[PDB]
Amino acid sequence: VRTRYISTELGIRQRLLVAVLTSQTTLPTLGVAVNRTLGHRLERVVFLTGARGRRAPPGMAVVTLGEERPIGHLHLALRHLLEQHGDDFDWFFLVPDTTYTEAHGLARLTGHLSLASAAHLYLGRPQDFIPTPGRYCHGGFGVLLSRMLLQQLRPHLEGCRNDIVSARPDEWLGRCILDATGVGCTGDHYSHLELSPGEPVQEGDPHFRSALTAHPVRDPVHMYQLHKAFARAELERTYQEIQELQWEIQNTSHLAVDGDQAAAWPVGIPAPSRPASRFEVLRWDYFTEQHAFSCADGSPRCPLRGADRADVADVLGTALEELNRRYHPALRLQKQQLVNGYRRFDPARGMEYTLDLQLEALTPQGGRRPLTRRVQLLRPLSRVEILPVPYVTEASRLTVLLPLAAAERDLAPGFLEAFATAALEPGDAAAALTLLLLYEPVFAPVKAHVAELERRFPGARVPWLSVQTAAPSPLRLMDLLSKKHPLDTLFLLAGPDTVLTPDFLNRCRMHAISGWQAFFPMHFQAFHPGRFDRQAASEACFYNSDYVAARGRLAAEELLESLDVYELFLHFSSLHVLRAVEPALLQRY
Amino acid sequence: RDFLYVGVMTAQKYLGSRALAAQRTWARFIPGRVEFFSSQQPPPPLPVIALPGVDDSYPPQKKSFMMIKYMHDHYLDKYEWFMRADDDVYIKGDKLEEFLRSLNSSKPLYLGQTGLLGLEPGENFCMGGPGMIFSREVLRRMVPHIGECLREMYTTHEDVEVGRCVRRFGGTQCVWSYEMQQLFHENYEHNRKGYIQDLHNSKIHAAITLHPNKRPAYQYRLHNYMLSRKISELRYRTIQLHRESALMSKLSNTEVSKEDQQLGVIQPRERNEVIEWEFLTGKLLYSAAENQPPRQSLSSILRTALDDTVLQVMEMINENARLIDFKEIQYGYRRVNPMHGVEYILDLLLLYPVRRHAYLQQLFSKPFFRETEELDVNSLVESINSHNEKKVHILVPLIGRYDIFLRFMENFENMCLIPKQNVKLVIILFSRDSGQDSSKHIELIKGYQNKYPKAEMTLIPMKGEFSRGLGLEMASAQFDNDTLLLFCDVDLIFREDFLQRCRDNTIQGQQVYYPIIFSQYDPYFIFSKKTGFWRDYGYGITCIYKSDLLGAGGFDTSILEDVDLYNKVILSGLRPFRSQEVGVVHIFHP
Ligand SMILES: O=c1ccn([C@@H]2O[C@H](COP(=O)(O)OP(=O)(O)O)[C@@H](O)[C@H]2O)c(=O)[nH]1
Ligand SMILES: *[C@@H]1O[C@H](CO)[C@@H](O)[C@H](O)[C@H]1NC(C)=O
Ligand SMILES: *[C@@H]1O[C@H](CO)[C@@H](O)[C@H](O)[C@H]1NC(C)=O
Ligand SMILES: *[C@@H]1O[C@H](CO)[C@@H](O)[C@H](O)[C@H]1NC(C)=O
Ligand SMILES: [Mn+2]
Ligand SMILES: [Mn+2]
Repeated sequence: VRTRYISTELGIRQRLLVAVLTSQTTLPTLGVAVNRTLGHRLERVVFLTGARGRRAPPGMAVVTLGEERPIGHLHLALRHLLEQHGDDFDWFFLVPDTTYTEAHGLARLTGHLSLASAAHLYLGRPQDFIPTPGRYCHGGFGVLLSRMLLQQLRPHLEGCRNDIVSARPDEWLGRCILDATGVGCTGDHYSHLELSPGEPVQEGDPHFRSALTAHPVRDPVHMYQLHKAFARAELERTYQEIQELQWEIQNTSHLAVDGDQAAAWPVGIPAPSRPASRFEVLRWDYFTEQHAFSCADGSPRCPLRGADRADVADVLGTALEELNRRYHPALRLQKQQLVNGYRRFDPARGMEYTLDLQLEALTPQGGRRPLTRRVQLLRPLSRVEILPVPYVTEASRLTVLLPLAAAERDLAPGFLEAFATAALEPGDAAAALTLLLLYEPVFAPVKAHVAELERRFPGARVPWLSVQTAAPSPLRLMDLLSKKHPLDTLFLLAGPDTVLTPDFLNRCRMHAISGWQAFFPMHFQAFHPGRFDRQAASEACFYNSDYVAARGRLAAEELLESLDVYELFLHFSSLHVLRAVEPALLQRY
Repeated sequence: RDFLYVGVMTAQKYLGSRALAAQRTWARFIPGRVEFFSSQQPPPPLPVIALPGVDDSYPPQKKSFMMIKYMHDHYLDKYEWFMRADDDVYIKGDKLEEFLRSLNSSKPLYLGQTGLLGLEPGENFCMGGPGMIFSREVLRRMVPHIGECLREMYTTHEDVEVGRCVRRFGGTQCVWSYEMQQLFHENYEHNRKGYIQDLHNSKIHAAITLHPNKRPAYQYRLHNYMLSRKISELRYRTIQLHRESALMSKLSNTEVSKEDQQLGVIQPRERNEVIEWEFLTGKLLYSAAENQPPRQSLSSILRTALDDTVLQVMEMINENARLIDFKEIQYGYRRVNPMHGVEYILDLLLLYPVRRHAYLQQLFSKPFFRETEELDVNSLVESINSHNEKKVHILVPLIGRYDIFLRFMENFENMCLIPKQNVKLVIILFSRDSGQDSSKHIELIKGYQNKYPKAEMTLIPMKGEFSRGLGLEMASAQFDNDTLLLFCDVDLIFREDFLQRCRDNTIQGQQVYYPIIFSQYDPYFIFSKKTGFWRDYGYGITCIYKSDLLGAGGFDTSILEDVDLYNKVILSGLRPFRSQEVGVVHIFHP
């Protein structure tokens, strides 16, 4: 018999389960703080509370126990941990809400014991009893029980509950463990951190480097600060590990096939891509501190705007900080000027820089001397993350619109033919066209074409309305169309010069998320009776509800008259405004 | 560090070839002690154990038995797991440590890939290639009968015999699970050569032990790749820690630090601020930037990056296992934020034949830093308390054009000679019809020569028809291979900024400067749409070292020549530095 997974064959259980003990009052604040500081770094977290006062917080495995007395609460928590879960985990961590958990340190600890050796373990901070020389673990510092210990403890829970008269619950647990199995609290190492009352969290303290619990925590803010400090400590540890790995790669590089490729700065990051042909070379984008000379507009130079300027300033600051750190304390650098600035994006490596800085050197005595240095910065590409996105179905009811003006009657048949070949000819009635007539203060061919389409495709139906009002302002017409339409239809605002294709229809259907995103493509402009125009909105793919919300935000007349629908969604909307190129949309004039 | 003890078997001919590599490759990451075993000899590069009565004879039969006997007799109670492995195997210490820690060492476990002689069907043996791991109990129950197993030898395969010994004494067979074929990879169905070549396979990433690795250099390459993967994982961990710190400071009603907000990122309003996306089909790319051409073919760099991204997506999608398979990309989108990361929208065609979107994101980790030329800090401070750069040789091929010549040299003298810039000017003049403008050019050159007697101005009387390549080649041939040569043009005007950029951007043996010359439109340094445009297709101007030019093979002198030199430079391994050049503008000419 053969299995698809090792877990079934070898009986592999999950590593660790954390059982946070809380109460009715301490759940919505301290339990939530514990969840936000621990649950996203672990696998399974179970919250045990005596009673459920309010509704269970979302994403919180809250379990109602029944009693608030600490001894009975612990007894019922152990009963639940044995009945449910139970023989599914190798280690159980019982920790009160008032104790921060390091998560990473706890996982490292649990991975640092073997099943064969620590079969029956009672882990925690030892504490003296109050004749037996055994010691029990302090409740506030977390207790890491073993599965076998819990199984042997099961038939003694009620016996321990009904005989001894201890006050503290952790002392009761220690007494029960001692009287049932005989093993006390083992100190190993369990790196515990104790906090004096009313203490300020001092980041960078040595005790933050090696500690898996912190007791006592009385407010969620204190827990949050402790978690931030421990995150800083773990970050420093990770930086040290990265340095060690880089050193090992540098040591073993020159014996490998890659050689210089393996030992290419920075050590560990993928080597720069080697172009195969002339066209595949990567061009450095020159920029000064004021203007960028590689403009997507087309101009030879253009002042740095937004993202580019912010990136340049950040890179200059990083370079100055790194130089000051490297030359400290012998030399401190001064006001920095960017003589030459280069930047290219290497898809397999990351964004690269090559700066030529005109720095100034200040000796501690006070000497002044200008200095010119060249530095290189690389932003490595990290792992790929799949962003969550609302589910969108391929088959969506789409309503393509057309504000057919007076002068576009000649070109209207081309749009009608394109729409027919794109949606009406396929059997599925996935699209419907509701064109508008701008009867400015005589369109028989358009109605005849619509009737011909209706007769040729009996299922297809195309309506039309006669806007007598002038002022064809995109917003105005869009409000009228939105008013005379349902609030959940998918809107495809297509200009007269749009040649629809089934591929573009599918892309609009599956990239216009209701209430999450609006799709604004850019067509393929061509010269002479090509280019991707970036200043033309024209085609728009959004939803009626989103447009109504944007119009309400606008309301809360000059903007209504001189605002584009794309500009409206840009300003008065918090929706993704994806502006991508469409090769399937060809335009010409 | 008493968890895992792996004893790797070697041979006298493999001590300095595979044993040393394995000691410097994965013995430094095994959570425990790694000991090398060889045959008895009548200064080895490695500390090795010579098992008595053992000879280097393939297959390594009874050598594994002796090494297991040594394992039990020396470190039975000092370790929980014992691994028998060949020298041509790669073992990942951390993954194996977690996988073994998820197991009970006190139960008899005989791990390894299933092997499918004298096998009555129903039993099996762990294959000796990927690596077979025993437990303490298996050792304790088997090793008293190793001699008995050796005296009942049936087959000529060592791993079959070891599995038979385990089954006869140890109460265990090899693991039957199909997951072993992935964890302990054999890498023999493909890659027949015998050394890992394709490193970007999901099988390589998901495996624990990789075999075979006969070539030591490829073993080092695989080790470097694995360490690079570990570094990338650690960088992602740093990004996650920064995100957590930023969120945690937000919760505590405290201002986030600068290092935690840029890396802790989870409407643009203005029209020219939204970053446009690019269409990515299976083998074509469409862009909206003026610099990029629409419908450009998908570059090999872009193809490799997309393949790696799709591989990562498949790895992080099949983590919930059914087995998802990737076929092709119907279309895609890409938006490169310079300071944050890269956003993808891939419409994959996955197989469980169902399409699935993926709004990917590839953030940037903490930027790295390096100074190109480190300086002596100690020697600098004493100097502070208390033009002589690299000479640029200007080569100017010529034919006629008296007025442009005079304008060029007026600019050259005004910008170099009076400032005494460290340059050498070489005038390559083609004496068309053997005279005519040559005499006046010589007179002007001589007058400018004695006007500035410290200047370096030389004219070479070329003959024959017009040829940029031939004149440039013979002008260069008189200079040594450590000289900086500039392939300047007569109808050009430049300042010292261009000279400094040429000096810095040209690395002897590594980099070639290939500026994008600004060509003035038909009616100065003011850059405007009407004034001129960037000549992307112009590779005429070059700042290249003589040795680099010789290595590129020089000009063909048969025909466009600049494009051929660019291609030869690319093929030679040099790095072409293509970028804008704001220090020199090409004056218009009919
Ligand atoms: O004459 C020999 C050949 C090989 N070996 C060792 O025996 C093991 C089996 O060799 P290898 O892994 O190359 O065989 P493969 O697994 O490729 O069949 C390795 O540790 C070799 O170093 C040996 O001791 N003597
Ligand atoms: C608890 O944590 C989980 C994941 O760690 C999260 O999804 C959930 O929103 C959290 N609940 C609260 C109330 O913070
Ligand atoms: C490991 O196995 C031994 C014997 O099979 C057993 O006594 C021991 O309890 C097991 N360890 C655990 C953690 O169950
Ligand atoms: C000059 O250096 C180049 C570098 O590749 C070499 O090819 C060439 O032979 C050298 N010439 C002399 C004369 O040393
Ligand atoms: Mn082998
Ligand atoms: Mn010219």
